[PDB]
Amino acid sequence: EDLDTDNDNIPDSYERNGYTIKDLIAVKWEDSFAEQGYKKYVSNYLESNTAGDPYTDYEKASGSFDKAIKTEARDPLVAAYPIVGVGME
Amino acid sequence: EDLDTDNDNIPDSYERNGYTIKDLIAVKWEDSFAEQGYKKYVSNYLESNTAGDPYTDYEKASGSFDKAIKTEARDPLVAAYPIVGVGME
Ligand SMILES: [Ca+2]
Ligand SMILES: [Ca+2]
Ligand SMILES: [Ca+2]
Ligand SMILES: [Ca+2]
Repeated sequence: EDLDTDNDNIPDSYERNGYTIKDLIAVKWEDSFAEQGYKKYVSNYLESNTAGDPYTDYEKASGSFDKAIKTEARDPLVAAYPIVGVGME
Repeated sequence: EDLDTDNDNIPDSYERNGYTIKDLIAVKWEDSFAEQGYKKYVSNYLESNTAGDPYTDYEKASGSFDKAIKTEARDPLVAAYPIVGVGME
């Protein structure tokens, strides 16, 4: 309902069932939201960083991190992580 | 009961007899919990770090540390301790 355990801005049941971010707040997910371009997010309600990256579930879902991070890292289940490598010429 | 001497988050009489961590809260151990995959933990109620590693009994038991640590270092009786060596080729 409104209980928060991992102490982010997303309640327990919202993460357990499904939520989306609009106007910088978390709301329950409804299937009619998809055709507006919204996305369905599920996270871990006992952890503040589900993926393990420095950014928390709220920051990732609401896109409050560095704006250069790819949009496919916004869902909490995908980690924001670089794969930098070196090649010789 | 509810006394806490070493000032971790685990009560005095729980560490003496046995406890398990669920929902980030220490509870008494019942033998019916074993088939669910839970484990029985016993610690030292006069020390905040039974093994001597940097992580306390509560952090070790609840798995609230670096997620790269092996799961066999979660009971508060096995030290989280690396063994690093060098070999020449
Ligand atoms: Ca939460
Ligand atoms: Ca979470
Ligand atoms: Ca204690
Ligand atoms: Ca202790």
